[PDB]
Amino acid sequence: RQMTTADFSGLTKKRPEKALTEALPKTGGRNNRGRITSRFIGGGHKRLYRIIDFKRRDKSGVNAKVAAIEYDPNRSARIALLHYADGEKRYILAPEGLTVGATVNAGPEAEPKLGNALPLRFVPVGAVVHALELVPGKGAQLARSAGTSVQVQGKESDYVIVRLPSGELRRVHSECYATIGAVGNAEHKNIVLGKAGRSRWLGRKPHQRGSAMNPVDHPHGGGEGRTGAGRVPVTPWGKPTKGLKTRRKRKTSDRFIVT
Amino acid sequence: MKRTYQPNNRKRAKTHGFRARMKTKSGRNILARRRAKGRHQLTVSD
RNA sequence: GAUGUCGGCUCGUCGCAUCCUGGGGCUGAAGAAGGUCCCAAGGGUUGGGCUGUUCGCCCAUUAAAGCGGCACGCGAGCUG
RNA sequence: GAAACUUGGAUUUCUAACCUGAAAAAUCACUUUCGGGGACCGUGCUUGGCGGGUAGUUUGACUGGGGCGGUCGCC
RNA sequence: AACGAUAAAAGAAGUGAGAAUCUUCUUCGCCGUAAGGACAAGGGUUCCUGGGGAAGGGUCGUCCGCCCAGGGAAAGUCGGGACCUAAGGUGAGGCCGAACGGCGCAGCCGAUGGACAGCAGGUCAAGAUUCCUGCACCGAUCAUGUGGAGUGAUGGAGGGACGCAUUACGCUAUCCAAUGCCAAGCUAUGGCUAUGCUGGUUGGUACGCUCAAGGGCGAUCGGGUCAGAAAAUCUACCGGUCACAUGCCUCAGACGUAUCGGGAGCUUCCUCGGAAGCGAAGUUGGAAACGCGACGGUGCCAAGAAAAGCUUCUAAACGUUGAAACAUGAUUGCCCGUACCGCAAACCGACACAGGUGUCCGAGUGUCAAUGCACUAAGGCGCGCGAGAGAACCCUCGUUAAGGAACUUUGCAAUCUCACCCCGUAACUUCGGAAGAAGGGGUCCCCACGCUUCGCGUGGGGCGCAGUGAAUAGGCCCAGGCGACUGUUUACCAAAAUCACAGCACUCUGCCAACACGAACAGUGGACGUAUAGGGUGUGACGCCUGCCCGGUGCCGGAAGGUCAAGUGGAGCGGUGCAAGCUGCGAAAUGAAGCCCCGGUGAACGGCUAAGGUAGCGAAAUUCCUUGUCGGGUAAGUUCCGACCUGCACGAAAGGCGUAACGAUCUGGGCGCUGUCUCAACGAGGGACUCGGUGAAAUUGAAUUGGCUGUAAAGAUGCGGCCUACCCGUAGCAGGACGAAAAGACCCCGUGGAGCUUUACUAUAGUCUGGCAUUGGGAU
RNA sequence: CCCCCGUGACAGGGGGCGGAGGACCGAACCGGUGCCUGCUGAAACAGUCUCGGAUGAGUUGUGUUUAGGAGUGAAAAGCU
RNA sequence: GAAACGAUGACUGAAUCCGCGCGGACCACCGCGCAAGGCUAAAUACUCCCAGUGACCGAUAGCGCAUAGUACCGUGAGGG
Ligand SMILES: [Mg+2]
Ligand SMILES: [Mg+2]
Ligand SMILES: [Mg+2]
Ligand SMILES: [Mg+2]
Ligand SMILES: [Mg+2]
Ligand SMILES: [Mg+2]
Ligand SMILES: [Mg+2]
Ligand SMILES: [Mg+2]
Ligand SMILES: [Mg+2]
Ligand SMILES: [Mg+2]
Ligand SMILES: [Mg+2]
Ligand SMILES: [Mg+2]
Ligand SMILES: [Mg+2]
Ligand SMILES: [Mg+2]
Ligand SMILES: [Mg+2]
Ligand SMILES: [Mg+2]
Ligand SMILES: [Mg+2]
Ligand SMILES: [Mg+2]
Ligand SMILES: [Mg+2]
Ligand SMILES: [Mg+2]
Ligand SMILES: [Mg+2]
Ligand SMILES: [Mg+2]
Ligand SMILES: [Mg+2]
Ligand SMILES: [Mg+2]
Ligand SMILES: [Mg+2]
Ligand SMILES: [Mg+2]
Ligand SMILES: [Mg+2]
Ligand SMILES: [Mg+2]
Ligand SMILES: [Mg+2]
Ligand SMILES: [Mg+2]
Ligand SMILES: [Mg+2]
Ligand SMILES: [Mg+2]
Ligand SMILES: [Mg+2]
Ligand SMILES: [Mg+2]
Ligand SMILES: [Mg+2]
Ligand SMILES: [Mg+2]
Ligand SMILES: [Mg+2]
Ligand SMILES: [Mg+2]
Ligand SMILES: [Mg+2]
Ligand SMILES: [Mg+2]
Ligand SMILES: [Mg+2]
Ligand SMILES: [Mg+2]
Ligand SMILES: [Mg+2]
Ligand SMILES: [Mg+2]
Ligand SMILES: [Mg+2]
Repeated sequence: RQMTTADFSGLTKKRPEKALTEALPKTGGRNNRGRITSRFIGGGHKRLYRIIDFKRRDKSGVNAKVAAIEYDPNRSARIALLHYADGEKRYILAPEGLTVGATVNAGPEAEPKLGNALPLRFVPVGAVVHALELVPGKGAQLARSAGTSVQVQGKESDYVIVRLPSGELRRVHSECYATIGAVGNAEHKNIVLGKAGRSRWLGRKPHQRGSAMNPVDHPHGGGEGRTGAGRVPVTPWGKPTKGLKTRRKRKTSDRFIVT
Repeated sequence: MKRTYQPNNRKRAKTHGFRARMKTKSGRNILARRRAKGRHQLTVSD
């Protein structure tokens, strides 16, 4: 769903369940000491951080009930505020179809039902999960985003195959946790973003094409009128395919990375 | 015609200060150098 | 260790290889109207459209709408 | 032709190096209960490769101005 | 030349050696969303008093922000500190590093923010929630009485706690009206005789059964331990019983009563002008915040600090007999700032500078509204040369016959238009717009009737050339080019058609991610993000759309082979020694990533031999010839529109062709108006001129510095010849003095420089790769 | 959101109401479009007139952080 | 370079007295020395300061200063 109109815009999103409740402050910044390292990003409106439970282990064997499903900035992911029988309230990112006031059990013996958050060896094949723990313990580095999913494929010994959103297949051992279902935030992607400055509500001041800069500034800089040569960034690497990975440990846990 | 100098005591003193020259040794060099230039006068008193 | 460049505007001034006017000779000049050559520099030699344009083409006129010089006259005068 | 005191190589795998995460102790430190990775990675020395990302420089003369064209020695 | 804004002065009185300039008086003019007032910065005695007059002051000076001396600055409650924390800074241990040093958990520093006890008045020449007077408030220690018991941690909790827009109700600040009150007196000019005119018309505290909008409020019993390290009576949850109207709770503020203030003025001595005393009434009606009641209500996405004080709970501890708590006096109250300037003569601008400087207050009348606009209160000010003159010229203005853009690069500039109400309004459209299209009417006064109010509606009457009667105040339209759009950019010649922009595409990156800062197996940014994410690159809303060519360059993929380094390794070759031996060059094999080799790749570099332009457009921001050819407009059209096509040298994301809207964009046209023009005139003001005061600058070989013509280094006052020409100034003009300015920026030269580029040379950060260590065991 | 009409390949349309906007006119403020003036200036970049933004990609104070092959840059080789 | 010798960053890793290193590829011979442990006056350099002296200055000289790192310029280093 979206808003639609005339007066010069397109497509805002729409949300239920509103609270404004309980976690740490965050503070915007771009440069890191001297010259800005991660480029642009100097704008933005005043976000706060929400501590979110990726690990979800020590709550093992303990059921919970969804309080509400809340909007969080810095996210693109619906978050469900969980409350446990323990009394402990914990923010857990909300998947598609996860209702308000549903009940989500934690722990390994919990059924592959929505949100139930179990390890892979107990997850029946083909099933869809999100928030995938990479190395047992720690937390989920995989599929934390909107509409992003992972599909379990037949395991090995302690190890399982998974199809990540990129399409790449990964070896990930079954000792790792995961959450059942895919994390929607509906379809975030088709938001229109309207006009500029909206891109500025959040990140800041997007691409400055090197081709308008000067020979001193960028490789693309210089000349008379709009043109090209080369094909390359801040430093001469290029737009198109150059494998940027280094030959490494991880690389033996990847089977058919394609796209 | 907003000019360059905007007197601000705290600024002036927090850059340029005796304390501020203590912070570093390029500073401490300045200090000894000046002491040597003959009793000059110094950074905070001005 | 600088003589500011095109064109316009302003202001003129000079040469005559005379566009007009004046005086003549010849005419394949009856008259009227011309052609051409000589004498002649006093004065006069219009207003617009196009173009940065000088030039040039066009409009409407005129006795005629001359050609050139003056640092392609003139920016310690203007424009730009 | 078997046995071994054996030596290097590729494979495979292992845990005591090492890396790395959680745990009451925000970075560390730890007896640590552990978990994953792992002789890899990293790292130091060397070998060859790439490298306007950066750096130092080079880019002649004659010439009825310079350039272009041409011409530099020899008979 | 100038004396620093064209806001403006005049007279009298005074002081004095001397007055246009200092003082007093009375007028005038100027500001008044300030040119008034209050802070913060910053500046330092610039404040006040008494002197002074060199210099500073653009003149003058008796005067000053100047010089001399003397005084003035007062805090438990305001702001800061003994309180807290943000970004950032620092940082024991800790992590890195040729040195110096770079990082970094806790902790500590750091207001721009959180927390926190006072208000009303009075007055020194100069201070004021600071002193004084009135009543008040906070904490702390002690003392008396109650109580007669628990208190409550470097620890838990709750709380502090946070956005934007818009908006209901009730106030107050505060302003307005009056035949309300109060107070003073007069009045004349023609009138009025008060119903006129002028002024004032309440601030704090306490009490109170009075009026009162609005504001927010649940409570205990209890269950699980897996929750807050443990604890806990506390907090989260879960469950049970009493929260559908109530209603406990709170008063903004009003009202009353009292009290302390204040109040117009009146009195009184006056030592040249103040001081002391006295003290009138406070009414009805209306307007009203951005302040208060509040942490109100509603909607929205872009999702809106932390920590301490604060409240609650225990651990430990002391005591449970003298507790905590209350109030009753008492005692106690540290440090710093506090004058004055503070949109400016006191701060930044070299200056007493037309510049700049964050916040708060900022009255009245008229005006739909308002911080606009005119005038004006309070308050402040006439800008520290002045006086005449009424030439040229210049600047800033007012009016202009007839004409009306003929001016000219161009309507540049300057008119015209101008608010509000009504009627009315196009092609085209993305259905919002275009649009304030265009156009037409209205507008003042009085009276009458009507409504819903500041007022409006209707009718009639009136007055002037004119009724947004003055000030504020859009000219419009038709076509194109470019970019869609709001926006951004060359501080000081370029605001655009540049840049960015949502949207689109290619590609990279699986998380100690790619990428980037960096002595660094440190740390950090990416990101407390995880492929619907992040980096890079190019296009550039939306609409249809995006063709052919990979031979070369790159990038991705490939393995049969061609070469390929060290290196493990040593046949062989040669030296020396009598000799064992010791030694020099050093190869076949083993050798990786590269490169040659193959295949793919274009919203990759790219091209129209690898192919040769698919749409669509075309003399175009691309066009040479060229003012192309026809046509439109014009009396006349190198520009402009339309075709056509012969495209010198358009073309599909360095996008192709369109597109409503947008534009201080560029181009052509038309309407209107008009000093732009025919072609200029008159008028104003401020300079120019004259007199008195103060008094610069660039420049300058020296000068007793003419014309013609000729010569001369080839543009003569300075040489020749001839002509002209008494001495010296003032106002003016701009031809010469190759006039001034800056050792030409163009050009060339220098085996001069620097920025940039790349398939120029050479290295190199980075990065790839074999071997060697760190580096171990077991199987085949 | 609340009323009425309407759904034949068609969407909607009207009234109430609401209070949206890189909306509009316009002071403050931010900005510099065009002319003139100034040009040994009042001023080492202004003045008058005119013009742009004017709830946003907005303006502004304080505190801090980033710099010499370096920073910063809605991109001029601009600023430091 | 025919490059010995010393010196380390990486990697290997010896002998020891009929032993070891050197004598400028290397070998034999002949000589010279005994590393991988330490400490150590004097002659040597300098002039903030003090003394004496001068074919050194004498007020645009001599230190920048006949005293001043002051006045003054700058945010600052700095300059003067
Ligand atoms: Mg550029
Ligand atoms: Mg480059
Ligand atoms: Mg380029
Ligand atoms: Mg000269
Ligand atoms: Mg003749
Ligand atoms: Mg000529
Ligand atoms: Mg000429
Ligand atoms: Mg020009
Ligand atoms: Mg170079
Ligand atoms: Mg004068
Ligand atoms: Mg003056
Ligand atoms: Mg005074
Ligand atoms: Mg004097
Ligand atoms: Mg004087
Ligand atoms: Mg009255
Ligand atoms: Mg009378
Ligand atoms: Mg009255
Ligand atoms: Mg004061
Ligand atoms: Mg001033
Ligand atoms: Mg300002
Ligand atoms: Mg007001
Ligand atoms: Mg007003
Ligand atoms: Mg005004
Ligand atoms: Mg005068
Ligand atoms: Mg006229
Ligand atoms: Mg008349
Ligand atoms: Mg007329
Ligand atoms: Mg003309
Ligand atoms: Mg105009
Ligand atoms: Mg009449
Ligand atoms: Mg106007
Ligand atoms: Mg634009
Ligand atoms: Mg500029
Ligand atoms: Mg400009
Ligand atoms: Mg614009
Ligand atoms: Mg005079
Ligand atoms: Mg002579
Ligand atoms: Mg002569
Ligand atoms: Mg002149
Ligand atoms: Mg000259
Ligand atoms: Mg020169
Ligand atoms: Mg707007
Ligand atoms: Mg050696
Ligand atoms: Mg002397
Ligand atoms: Mg001297």
